[PDB]
Amino acid sequence: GQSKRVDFCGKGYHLMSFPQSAPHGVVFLHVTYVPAQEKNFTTAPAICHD
Amino acid sequence: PPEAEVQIDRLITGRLQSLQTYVTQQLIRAAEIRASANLAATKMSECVL
Ligand SMILES: *[C@@H]1O[C@H](CO)[C@@H](O)[C@H](O)[C@H]1NC(C)=O
Repeated sequence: GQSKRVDFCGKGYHLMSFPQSAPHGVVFLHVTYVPAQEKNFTTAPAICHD
Repeated sequence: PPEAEVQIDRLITGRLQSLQTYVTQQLIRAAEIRASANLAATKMSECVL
């Protein structure tokens, strides 16, 4: 599946995971999406038309 | 010495049992606290972040 829980399946936004076995345990590989470059824009709650 | 040693072993065994009992209870309580801490950490991530 795909989790929406914060930090449950790794940092960033979760996309998918893959298990790998290990002695006495399990290792998960968690694939996530992380925002990168960003820009500063002006904003507003609403646009007034007519 | 001979007689004192007998009386002392009775006290040592008893004293040691008291310490073992203490430690066992601390291990059990620590486990309960750990569960609470894990829950608190989950809430921090899902409720605060
Ligand atoms: C956005 O504005 C802040 C405040 O002036 C500034 O410190 C920051 O470097 C700017 N940056 C971006 C989008 O990288």
